[PDB]
Amino acid sequence: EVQLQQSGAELVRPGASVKLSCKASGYTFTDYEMHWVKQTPVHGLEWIGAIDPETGGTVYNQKFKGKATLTADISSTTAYMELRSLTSEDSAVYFCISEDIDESKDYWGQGTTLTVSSAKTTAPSVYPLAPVCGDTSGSSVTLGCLVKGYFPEPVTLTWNSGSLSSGVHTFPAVLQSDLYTLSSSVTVTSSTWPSQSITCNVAHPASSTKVDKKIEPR
Amino acid sequence: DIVMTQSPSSLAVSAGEKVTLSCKSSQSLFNSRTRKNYLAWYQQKPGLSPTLLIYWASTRKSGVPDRFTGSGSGTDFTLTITSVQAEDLAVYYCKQSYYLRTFGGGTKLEIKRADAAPTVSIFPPSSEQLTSGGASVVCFLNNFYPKDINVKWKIDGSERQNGVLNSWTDQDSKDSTYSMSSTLTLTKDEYERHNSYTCEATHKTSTSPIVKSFNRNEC
Amino acid sequence: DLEDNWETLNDNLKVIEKADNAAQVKDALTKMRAAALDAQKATPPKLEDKSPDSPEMKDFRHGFDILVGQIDDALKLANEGKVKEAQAAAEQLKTTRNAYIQKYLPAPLLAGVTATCVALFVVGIAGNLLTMLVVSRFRELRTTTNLYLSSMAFSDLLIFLCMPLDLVRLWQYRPWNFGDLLCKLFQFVSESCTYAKVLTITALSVERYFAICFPLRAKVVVTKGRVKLVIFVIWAVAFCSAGPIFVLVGVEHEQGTDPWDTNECRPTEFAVRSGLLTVMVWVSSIFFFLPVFCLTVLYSLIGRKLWRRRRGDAVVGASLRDQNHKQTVKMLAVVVFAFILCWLPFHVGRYLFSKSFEPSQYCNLVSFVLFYLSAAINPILYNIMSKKYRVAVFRLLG
Ligand SMILES: Cc1nc2ccc(Oc3ccc(Br)cc3F)nc2c(=O)n1C[C@H]1CCCN(C(C)C)C1
Repeated sequence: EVQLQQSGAELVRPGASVKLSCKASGYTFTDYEMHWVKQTPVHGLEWIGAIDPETGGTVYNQKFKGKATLTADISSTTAYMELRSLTSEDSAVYFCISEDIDESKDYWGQGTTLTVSSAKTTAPSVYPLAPVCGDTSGSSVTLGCLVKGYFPEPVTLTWNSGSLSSGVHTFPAVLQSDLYTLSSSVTVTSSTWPSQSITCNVAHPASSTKVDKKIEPR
Repeated sequence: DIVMTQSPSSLAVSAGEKVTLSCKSSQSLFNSRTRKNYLAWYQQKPGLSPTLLIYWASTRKSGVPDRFTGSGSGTDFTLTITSVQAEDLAVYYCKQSYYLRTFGGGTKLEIKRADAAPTVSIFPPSSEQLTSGGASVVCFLNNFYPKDINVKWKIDGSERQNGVLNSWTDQDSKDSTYSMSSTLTLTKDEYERHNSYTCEATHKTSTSPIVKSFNRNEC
Repeated sequence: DLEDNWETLNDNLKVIEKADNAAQVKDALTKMRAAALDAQKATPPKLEDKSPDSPEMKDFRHGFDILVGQIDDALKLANEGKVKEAQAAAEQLKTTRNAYIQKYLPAPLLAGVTATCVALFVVGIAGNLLTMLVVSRFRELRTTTNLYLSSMAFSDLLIFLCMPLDLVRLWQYRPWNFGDLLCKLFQFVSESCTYAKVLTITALSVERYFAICFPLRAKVVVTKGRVKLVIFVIWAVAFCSAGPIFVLVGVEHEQGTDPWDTNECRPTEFAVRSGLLTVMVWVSSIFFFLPVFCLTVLYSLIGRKLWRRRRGDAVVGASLRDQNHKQTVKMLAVVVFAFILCWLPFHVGRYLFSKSFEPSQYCNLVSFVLFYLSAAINPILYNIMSKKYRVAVFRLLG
């Protein structure tokens, strides 16, 4: 099995540099090329460059020439990309792609989220959303979780540690005053809540935060 | 540098219906030496990485269902889905490999389903948020179709539009519906000075709007 | 003297055949009688060891009795005046004479193999000398590989210098009157140059493998100096491992036979009762087959790294090192293949000779030819493969 593990999310100050990684496993590291793709909502998928791990020769796009620097290590089978002179335009989702010799096959990583801003990290404020005590008479019930005032993206939210997935809607966070606001809703049968406990689990890696908030009646 | 441009940008279709996507390149992608048009089609589902479907612009990768069929030559290519299924909800890109590399703008595929009335729920501010000094009434609108919907807030009957944060979602893979979050954020005092709060939803599945209200002096 | 009397007889019979007057036939017949009896008194070289009363001598003299009798009859017929009859008696005289002349006094394949070995001798000497001189008088060709190939060129040179005695022994195998020291010497030198060739090819291939796979070679493969040390040690091991030849081969003859007729240059009896023959055959057998394995694996790895499969969509270049490495590795690959292919029947035949020494033609001949065909073919392959070599040769000559 071929698997690529990239680095975690980055919050880099504007003007500084960063170096992302891409750990390749499951094939001969020197046989397959290593490419890098930058994904932005405005420009879409942009091809940064590529590198041959056996010879070390690289090739860049004319736009990302000088901005990015692709390297590779064979003893650790890991590729790297150094981004210098970072600005807000560099905040994006970066992928590494190992291109198999068979042109039908290629392998993508999970992606690295690069956020570049002078705003410092902010842990989220998790607020439980419970029904009004008069709307528990329908065929089902719905609870909520408000992840307000955090920075930067992302946060990973779950319900009952992921054991409650279907009937769950987590919404894209909206940025206001340099603070993200997010929310989630979970629908279960009328017999489930509140006899069985329901908790939303919010994780913010940039601040090393994990708050678990129970949903209890009013 | 080779530039790629796809068409259309957005496309809706029913289940089982045919779909034709187009990918135009600013330069020919035919290598006369290898006699292959280096043009690939990728399917990126939301939250996932792009996966390869068609390489050499006409050859289907092993494992891809035979309904995906790419064709074209030179500067004009197409990806044809003969029987679109709900699992095909994704954005389809096209990557050229004649020169270094270049992706297209992408094509978002949306499937059509039966009209569904939104399930509306309203939630008063929690206690700890009022302890911090703020207030947020959270109104969820779940599992409706189509995407067109409007939301109005009514405090004591008076409409409220400033101080509202909305968040739409993409189409679900399970039932092909949509969802929307609408949070009205007020101060603690202004929250504790009015009485009734109303989340009103206007959707084409019902002539009368679907309302959900609550009072502070109850429960 | 027998030769003088015989030339006298042929001369006077020549006169009789071209004599018109009967007097000329009379004189020539008289002198033929005199030289015939004088020749009969003389002892032939083939019957000097036998006693005078031996039967062979009595036959040799009996033929002379018949001869002089015919001379008497012809002399009578000439005294009569019948020239034709005396000339006919001289004709039958010539018949009996010729009969007792011839009585008491592989080849095309040999010409072919010998001529071919001469061709490979000329093209070999000239080719390898041109190789060493090309490496000598040009800066851009004094690389390490060219040094190893120059030592190999000298090894081919010395092998061809050992060819003559090997060919003389190839056809003239019944007598070996050249001596014992030569019989040991030329085979010792030939075997030594064999070992130097194989060890030099192997060392060269090892250096290419380390040079391509381990670019830390800059420290390891230092300069020409390392190559000169490896050449020195290679030739020393070649001379020491081929030393026992001086005990292995020798000149021997049967018991009770004339040594000048039964001397041969072959493994000695002591070299057989003690397995020095089989030991040496296994020594050179390792010296060839083991480096054949090493060359196969090493060039397999070099070809695996240089000629690696690449996705057609590859965007990065070729590094400009694998191009030159592909050139010299192509050349060296063809050279090694020709080496193994040429010297394989040689070692096979030597193995069969060793195994047969404890209880065909074109096989031994084709091994004899191929053995030198390698030494001659290496410079030709240099001329075909390497463009720099061709340019250097044409720059030296024209
Ligand atoms: C024709 C021939 N005659 C031989 C007579 C004796 C003999 O004894 C040996 C000596 C050393 C070793 Br160790 C093993 C032995 F049996 N070997 C040969 C013999 O090999 N050949 C083959 C020729 C082929 C052309 C090159 N030539 C070079 C190599 C002398 C050999």
